[PDB]
Amino acid sequence: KDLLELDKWASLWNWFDITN
Amino acid sequence: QIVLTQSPAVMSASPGERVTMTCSASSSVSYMYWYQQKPRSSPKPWIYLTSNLASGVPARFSGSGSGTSYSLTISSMEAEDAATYYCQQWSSIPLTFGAGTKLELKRTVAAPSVFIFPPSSVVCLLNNFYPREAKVQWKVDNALSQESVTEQDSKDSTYSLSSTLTLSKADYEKHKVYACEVTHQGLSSPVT
Amino acid sequence: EVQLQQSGAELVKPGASVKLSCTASGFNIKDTYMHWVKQRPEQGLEWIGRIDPANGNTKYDPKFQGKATITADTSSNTAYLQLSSLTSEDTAVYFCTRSRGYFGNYYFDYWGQGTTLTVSSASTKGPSVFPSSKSTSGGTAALGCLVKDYFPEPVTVSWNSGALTSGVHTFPAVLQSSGLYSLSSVVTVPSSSLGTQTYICNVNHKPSNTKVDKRVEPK
Repeated sequence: KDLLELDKWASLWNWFDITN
Repeated sequence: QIVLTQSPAVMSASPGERVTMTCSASSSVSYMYWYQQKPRSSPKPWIYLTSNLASGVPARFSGSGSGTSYSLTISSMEAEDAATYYCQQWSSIPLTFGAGTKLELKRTVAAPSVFIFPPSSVVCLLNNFYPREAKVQWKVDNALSQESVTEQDSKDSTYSLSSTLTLSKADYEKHKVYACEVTHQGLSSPVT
Repeated sequence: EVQLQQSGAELVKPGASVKLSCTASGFNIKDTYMHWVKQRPEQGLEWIGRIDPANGNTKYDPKFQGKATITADTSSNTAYLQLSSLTSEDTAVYFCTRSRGYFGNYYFDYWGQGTTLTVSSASTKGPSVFPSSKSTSGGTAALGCLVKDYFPEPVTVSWNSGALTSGVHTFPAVLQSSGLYSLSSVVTVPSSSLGTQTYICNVNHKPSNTKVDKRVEPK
């Protein structure tokens, strides 16, 4: 589960919280 | 493997002045994380996500940077900050740390006082000297051991040295004079 | 209030196996990961690896795999770290922390208390112990004891059980080339108060269960 514990995959998840 | 070369490793600063310490990487990372570890204690997290303080971190601290440029700055330094500030990244695996920068307090220039103990192993003592650099030279009958230095004392920000000259009982009774010579920083001469 | 209860200090033989613990309290480990960090003495931190408590997502540093084995008990809420083929380089202090990934801002929020590990073959060596006109300086006389030839660390040294608080300097121990440890602990007294007020160094070595009270008398 890299997409949740890595740095660069945070700005991506920040866009899921503003588009849900 | 993205590693963190941290600098300045050894530094000194008094209270009131600003302190800035960097932690550059071998490859571009997106965030830097700071951890402070006091002696004989677990590292307390300081700054996360490049420039976000933790719960108990004073607002005088702050981070900044981008890519490999990453640092930590203090608005005005206080006293309870003298420790190591390891950095860390979370952009690539394996996760690597920096070697940490040791933070010391800038005390007034002061030479130590020499003292010698005789075995009834000769023990020499240095007390309350700043800075921490010192040179110890044993001289048994004018002829040229393990050193031990304490941390920066919480009361006066001074260090203390202990050189332990080990010698067998057969060679201890063969000589006569047992001296301990020290060359300090502010003192322009040696002692014995 | 969140805590991580680790294990106690260890002393293993060169090449044997040893396992550490980390009982996490105040939260469920299944809601996060668990990371172990090795810190060589007087050096920096080294990331060992991690384990997902719920299922198999265990990662290690590729330079640390094979040597490290991180397990977990979901019902016990305790993370374990097993090591094998202990060598002199492995002699270090090991910590325990967690990381909630993106939802916890990645940073290691809560750490354990840290566990010290030592590797050698000369085990259970009791400590050996040891004021003149050349020990005084301007109305202040220096005196102390020499705790030598003990293993393993540490050796608590107190003076008169609370007396002579100021001016005490218990130096950190040095690793002699003989294999045993040896430190010093001095204390400063007045001009002629060294012979008047009785001073004694209380050296207690908990591993070997060696409590030694040495009296320092002037020359």
